[PDB]
Amino acid sequence: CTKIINADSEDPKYIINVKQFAKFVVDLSDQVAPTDIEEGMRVGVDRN
Amino acid sequence: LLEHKEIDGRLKELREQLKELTKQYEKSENDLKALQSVGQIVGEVLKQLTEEKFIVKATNGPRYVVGCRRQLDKSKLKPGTRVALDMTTLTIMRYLPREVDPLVYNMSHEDPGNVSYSEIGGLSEQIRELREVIELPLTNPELFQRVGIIPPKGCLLYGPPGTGKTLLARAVASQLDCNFLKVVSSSIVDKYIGESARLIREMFNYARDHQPCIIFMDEIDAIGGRRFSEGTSADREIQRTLMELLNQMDGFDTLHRVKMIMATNRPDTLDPALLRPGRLDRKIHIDLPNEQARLDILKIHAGPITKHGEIDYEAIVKLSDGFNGADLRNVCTEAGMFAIRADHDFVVQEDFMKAVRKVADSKK
Amino acid sequence: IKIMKSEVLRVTHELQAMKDKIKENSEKIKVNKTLPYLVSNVIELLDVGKCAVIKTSTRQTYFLPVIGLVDAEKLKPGDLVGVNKDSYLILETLPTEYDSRVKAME
Amino acid sequence: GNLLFLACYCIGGMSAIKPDMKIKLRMEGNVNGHHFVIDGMDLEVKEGGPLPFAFDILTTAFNRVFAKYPDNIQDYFKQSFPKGYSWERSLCNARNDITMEGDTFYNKVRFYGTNFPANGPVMQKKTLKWEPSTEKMYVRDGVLTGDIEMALDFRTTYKAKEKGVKLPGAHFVDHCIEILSHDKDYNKVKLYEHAVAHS
Amino acid sequence: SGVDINTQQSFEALSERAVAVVVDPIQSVKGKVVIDAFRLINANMMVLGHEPRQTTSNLG
Ligand SMILES: Nc1ncnc2c1ncn2[C@@H]1O[C@H](COP(=O)(O)OP(=O)(O)O)[C@@H](O)[C@H]1O
Ligand SMILES: [Zn+2]
Repeated sequence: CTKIINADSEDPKYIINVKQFAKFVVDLSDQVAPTDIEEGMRVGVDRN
Repeated sequence: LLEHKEIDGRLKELREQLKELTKQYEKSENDLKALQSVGQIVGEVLKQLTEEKFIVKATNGPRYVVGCRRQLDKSKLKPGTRVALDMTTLTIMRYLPREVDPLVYNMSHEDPGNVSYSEIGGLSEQIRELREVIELPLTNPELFQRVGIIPPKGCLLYGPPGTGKTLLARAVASQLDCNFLKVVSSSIVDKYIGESARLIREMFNYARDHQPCIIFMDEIDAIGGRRFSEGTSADREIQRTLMELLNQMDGFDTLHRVKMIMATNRPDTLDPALLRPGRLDRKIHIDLPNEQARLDILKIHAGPITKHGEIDYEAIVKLSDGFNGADLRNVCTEAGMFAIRADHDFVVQEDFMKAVRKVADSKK
Repeated sequence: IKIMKSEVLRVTHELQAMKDKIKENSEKIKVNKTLPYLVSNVIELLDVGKCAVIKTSTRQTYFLPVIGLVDAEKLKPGDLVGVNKDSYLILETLPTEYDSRVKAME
Repeated sequence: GNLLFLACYCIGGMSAIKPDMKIKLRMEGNVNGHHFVIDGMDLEVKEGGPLPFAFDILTTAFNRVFAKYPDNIQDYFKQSFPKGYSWERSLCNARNDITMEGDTFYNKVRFYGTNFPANGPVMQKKTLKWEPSTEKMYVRDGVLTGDIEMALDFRTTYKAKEKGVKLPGAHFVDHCIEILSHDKDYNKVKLYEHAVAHS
Repeated sequence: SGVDINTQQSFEALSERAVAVVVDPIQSVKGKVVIDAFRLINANMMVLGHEPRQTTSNLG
């Protein structure tokens, strides 16, 4: 995961680099709070 | 006027004020089309297999044979022409102008700043010669052809630093208001072996694509510094770049509507092949300003500054021998700075006198 | 007055309809501008009233006859953007990543 | 200084594929104290290990399935398809939601409760069975309310997404729901949802 | 797909006979048309070992 894009509970999207694959700006799943997500941690994400 | 006070008390806003929303109607309008477009591959046409089948290579991807759209200029589908491809049916959608190097783009989009021919100072004969040799082919080629001469390819502008070659070329571009390629030679030499000549090729290909363009290659002594066989790798790569420039300049592919300006401080080290005509037909000695040229420089650069009472160019000219252009402008600059030492809102003769004194001292 | 009041009623009804038309447009624009945009470096902007060419992070160059759903003036050739993952138009602009060594110094 | 070095090139192959997104039929709840979530008709509690309460308190909240109706009785459950029916269940309240979160078709049966007695029969995990219960289904205010007595009040409300299906007359459908197979820890459960309509 | 099977289960709940034809629109180049129609197999039918569909002719 990369820059938080300054969410403040209204822009929770982050751009994430999936390895040698592309990078996408995405949002969170309901099961994770933003406090658990921060720049530079490995995150498991869905595929579509 | 019973219910016709101004207009029913409602239509004044019901007609236009709320009708501002219709402008947003226009806004979302673009959006609808902005959502029915699907985007397109970009590739380069490799070959014309037949009147319909085009061998086209997508960038960083596979290559295909693809047909073109029903209405298109197949004559302009030359090999190497960057094109777009429908992502689904994979057909030639529309041609694109040749991809430009980011370096060439950056060198191509610096604003000349509309500097006027008034703002040069004492270059009348040389500025007239340069105006001739560059601009006249861009005005009346019929004049030259009835005379019978081929319009000049370009010219060299040699002189000591600070003599205004960069500003002179910038002014030429501003008067022309054409595509300007302000290029400094020292910025194109690279450790990557084949990249400098590639950059020169990209520069000249951009120039050919965007006629009328002006190629201003500053500090050309950093490229065309004579060819010799000592054999060190660096100067050898420099010779390779120089000969790439020579080909791009007076090579097999004849040049049309592209004129070049090359400024240097050491004209004597230029390569004889580059020095030869056909490439640099004119050598213009933009030399140190003379006394008349000096006073012209002061009077022209004296414009923006506000003068209180009396300011004489002649004394500054006598006290500033050996000055060349920018340094004279320096005299003005710190003068305004001098104006803040004693907190004025203007300038005085003593201000300018001590300013030119400090400039001369710094020049020592 | 009478014909002018009729014009007033006509214009207010067309506004009343166009409000919900705008609401529907916004609904469908959110329907298509969902969220999982794909990052891409805008290679440059060309003229046709402007078109773009970008380089997505799936190492693919991509020509756009219309530059998505953002403005079209700043759009630096290198401006990282979030472009839709299927129809490939610039749905949003996002702040630049870094310039390598400029990150090296804090 | 006179470096002038060449350059090699090492490509990195890159590719992936989104699979057939998998529907997870999961229910969530926080009825008394635990955010229990169960996947499922075999039942398996995902999180919220061995329940502080009995399973039965939540067994009644379990689309894609509907009771069997005769030809005389209009099958609002059936003709509400393909969209299905959304219900509000009052025990503690239960609602079924259909969401698109992530790459999983979420058929939530989100559970919620309150007013848990400190010695109520629902938390000591005692359980005999659920005797067959008859739900009287009738329309109150355009909503199909089913009144059922719990034997071991229920005020079910069923609304079809297709808000055009005619409402069946007040009938009495007999539900027989019992926990067929399970474990003592109640983590590997098999449920029974047999129910037939009766006029 | 899994979601396709899911929606088809939803449709079959409406009526046991219900088909889920799908069409490949870019593989349908002039000439051949790439299109098929599938219903389902009940899980209990398959796990019990019985074949999904009885056969009485060569048509199928
Ligand atoms: N005719 C001129 N001759 C010399 N210098 C000038 C002239 N006109 C302006 N300048 C000064 O030269 C500065 C720009 O540098 P310049 O002298 O054009 O580059 P170069 O070193 O190529 O001659 C400007 O700030 C300006 O004050
Ligand atoms: Zn499908």
